[PDB]
Amino acid sequence: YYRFNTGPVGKGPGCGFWAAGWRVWLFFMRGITPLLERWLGNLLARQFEGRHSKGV
Amino acid sequence: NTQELLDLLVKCENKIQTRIKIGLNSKMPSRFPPVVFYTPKELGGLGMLSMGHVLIPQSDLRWSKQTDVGITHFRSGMSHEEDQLIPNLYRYIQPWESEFIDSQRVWAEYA
Amino acid sequence: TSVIKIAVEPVNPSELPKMLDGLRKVNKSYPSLTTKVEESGEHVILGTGELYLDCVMHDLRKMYSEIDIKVADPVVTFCETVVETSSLKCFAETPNKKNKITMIAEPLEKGLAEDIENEVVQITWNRKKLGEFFQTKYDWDLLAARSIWAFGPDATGPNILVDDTLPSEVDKALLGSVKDSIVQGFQWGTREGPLCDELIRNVKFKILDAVVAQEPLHRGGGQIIPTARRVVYSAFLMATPRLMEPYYFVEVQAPADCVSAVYTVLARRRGHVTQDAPIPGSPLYTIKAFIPAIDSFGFETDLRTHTQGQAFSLSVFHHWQIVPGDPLDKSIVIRPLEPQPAPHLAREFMIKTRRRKGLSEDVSISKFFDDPM
Amino acid sequence: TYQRWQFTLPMMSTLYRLANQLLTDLVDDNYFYLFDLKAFFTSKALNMAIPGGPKFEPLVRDINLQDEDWNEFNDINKIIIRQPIRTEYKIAFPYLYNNLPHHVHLTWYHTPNVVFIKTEDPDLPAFYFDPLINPISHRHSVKSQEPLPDDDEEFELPEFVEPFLKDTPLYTDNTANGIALLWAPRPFNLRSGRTRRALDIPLVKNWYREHCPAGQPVKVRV
Amino acid sequence: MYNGIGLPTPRGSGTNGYVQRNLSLVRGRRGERP
Amino acid sequence: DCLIEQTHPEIRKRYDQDLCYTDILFTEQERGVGIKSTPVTVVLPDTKG
RNA sequence: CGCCGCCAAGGUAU
RNA sequence: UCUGGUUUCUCUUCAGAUCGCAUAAAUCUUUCGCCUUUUACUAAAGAUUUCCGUGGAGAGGAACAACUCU
Ligand SMILES: O=P(O)(O)O[C@H]1[C@H](OP(=O)(O)O)[C@H](OP(=O)(O)O)[C@H](OP(=O)(O)O)[C@@H](OP(=O)(O)O)[C@H]1OP(=O)(O)O
Ligand SMILES: [Mg+2]
Repeated sequence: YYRFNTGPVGKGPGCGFWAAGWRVWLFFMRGITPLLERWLGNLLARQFEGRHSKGV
Repeated sequence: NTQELLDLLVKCENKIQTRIKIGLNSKMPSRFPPVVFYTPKELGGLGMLSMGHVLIPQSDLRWSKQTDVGITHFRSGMSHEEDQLIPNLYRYIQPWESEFIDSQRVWAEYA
Repeated sequence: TSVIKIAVEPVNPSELPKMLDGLRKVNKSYPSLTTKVEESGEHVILGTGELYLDCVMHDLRKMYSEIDIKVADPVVTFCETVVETSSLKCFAETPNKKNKITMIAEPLEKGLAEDIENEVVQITWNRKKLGEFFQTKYDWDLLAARSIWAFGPDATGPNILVDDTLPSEVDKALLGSVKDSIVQGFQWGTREGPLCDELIRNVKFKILDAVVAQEPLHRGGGQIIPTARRVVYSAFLMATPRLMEPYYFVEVQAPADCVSAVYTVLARRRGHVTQDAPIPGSPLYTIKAFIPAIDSFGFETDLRTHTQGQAFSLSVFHHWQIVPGDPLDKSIVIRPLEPQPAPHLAREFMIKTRRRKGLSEDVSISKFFDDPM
Repeated sequence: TYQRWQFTLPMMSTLYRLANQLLTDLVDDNYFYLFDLKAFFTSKALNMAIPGGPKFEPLVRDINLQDEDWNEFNDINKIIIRQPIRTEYKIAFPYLYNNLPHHVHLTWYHTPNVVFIKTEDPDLPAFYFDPLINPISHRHSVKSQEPLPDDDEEFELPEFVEPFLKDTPLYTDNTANGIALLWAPRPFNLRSGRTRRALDIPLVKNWYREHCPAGQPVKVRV
Repeated sequence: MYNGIGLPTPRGSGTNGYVQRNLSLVRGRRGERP
Repeated sequence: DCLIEQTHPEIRKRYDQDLCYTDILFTEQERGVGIKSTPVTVVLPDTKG
């Protein structure tokens, strides 16, 4: 945002260079997909075949 | 003179600041300002005495253990730098040697 | 000349021969290194450059002796000279109470000092040939040119001797001239420093008169070497001597866009810039300058730092120059920190080396140099 | 499946011209002095920082310990100080200015300093940003072999008396962009390579790893 | 760290850092800009 | 390195970083200045050969 | 040379 | 005159190369900093995986396979 404003350009919005935040929130889901995949698999196990009270 | 106690007061003052912040579950500088703290009970508030805004000193760490060097490289205290200038308590407390030199002449003139 | 000189110490004093063996292995692997040990116990290492000593300490720490090692702040080996001639004549004594050798000392010219430093004249020549060379070069007296003997440090350094200033015949019976005892005494007494345990250069010592014992086999013939030692540098230190610091000749290549930064970092560090040369080909061009070796600590690093990567510098040993100040200054107060831009920095520069392995201070001519009876 | 690509030099020169306003004019690794990865590793391990660089947490080697008599005999107000030893001297090389190193990396020194005179005009040997101190049109100070143009035509075969080429000059319209693309950055000095991904390719990569420009606030430099 | 000092743990204490320079010093030459 | 690649018909010639493997030590591959040489014995033919 | 940005179980019983 | 093959789709194990000119999270064992107990935590090291992709290799087809490298 401080490299749009160099020169006679303007202080207002228009900052539309979006790839950098896009890459890191792809890097988030890239590592979190197996994590909450396993978490939702455990959720489906706890919901559909019931819990184990005194098993493990 | 004691720099390690001036660091400890800055460490514990912001710690009780944070302890009051987590009682509101806010922990925010902008939502929960220090204007809430530094106001007297007669107008309302909590009422506390600043020693973090004293601009704690430093020295050359290579020669700090070696030799008294003097005074160089002031360090900021709290994270509040919008030029409000919250005063320190000690500038309104009469010192030791001023009290003794006043006390000697007060008892002399009293006798 | 390997001139930078750092003190080295192990963190644990127990495992000392392991770092001794590692330091000896470094000295085998690195030939221009010169290590020394002195009376104060700590080991000291003098080498050529900063990246050289960098790789030296790297291979010392992590290949040859894997123990933690403390170093000291860097300093250079500095030298001593005199700038004017003697204003007073010395006095001698020996435990036989026999001899009386009075002498003086006066400086030289720096070009022929560099010539004798660069092996131009050699002791294997004929007497009259090098006498005629010194005669036609330094317009000297004819009777005193050929009467010289063996030279100074390793017979190479400009610490020459002339015997025939005051007339040639006195005794000449058995010894009569500096042949074996006084010559070897100066060989064994020019490396161990007179004033602050640092060597001498650009000063010649001339005997005014002397006398030999009646029987050197019976009386003092081997008991006059510390006498000769004491009289030589007593006559040297009474002539108001000075210290000499080394300079590095520096060559810098730099573009024209960032050019003033090297001038600001030399003028802050007392640089005498000599040649600004625009070279053909590359737009980067050359700066040839002189800087003090004590201000050369991180020279190329800070130089590339201010010029944001564009410039580059190289340093090399230049010959000796005169420091701003005198060692014998008394009634002066020196701050421990806050280095001086003042012209009396040599007194600080010698008390901070006599606070080292050194000697004891108060070096006025009262106890060891003269006898005020 | 869009795996491997091979381009040509004018097509890539147009790409290099359209890829300005986010690409640096830096050619060599000399601007990155104390900005290298290994110098930053040294700054991470040595509990110090570059002004404009990162500030890490220290490691296992937090507290050093030397008793009073030993570091007394090592260090009093005794060393000949002229200028204070800065932290850039230690990040440059931490071996004689600093003691007890570990987890340390060792950086680069003096890449050969390319200058790269740019071109905005044709006739590629422009001879600009270049002085010349040689006295032209008259010089002789060394002896030379054959000072005698006497030999007649005997051995130069006229079928190949000529030089190697005269069918083309040493310059044309698309050779200045080629030698400008020779000293181009990493995605432009290839002519051929592999295909990356849309999250693989960094765009804000040569911006932040620089010096801090003056006239900027504190939040942009943190 | 400009020359020697700073703070290794800004997250431990209740400060942010930014050691200033002592403007009340007295010596001969200190400037580099003029 | 050029003359030893003339000598050796087994090469890993430089594509990404330089192949200065005559500077052998770890304190000279990272600085890139060279601290310790290592001489090489080779053969070279002339125009007779 | 410029830290820090907070959800929930803990209580209105089963 | 004979020799005669680039892409795309499916299994097949090996990977030691910035496997990827860049770089996510989790677990354990430790040091910390907020902390009341814990999950959410802070950020450094040590060592493991998971995960988004990639490298070369054995076959079966199809896509102009007959243009033609040889
Ligand atoms: O308030 P500042 O510290 O000066 O920074 C602000 C702020 O960005 P940050 O708070 O993230 O640093 C604004 O974003 P908001 O958080 O206020 O929503 C942003 O505007 P954008 O949302 O479009 O990015 C733009 O402020 P502005 O509205 O003026 O463009 C920006 O920098 P500046 O205030 O200096 O312009
Ligand atoms: Mg409970």
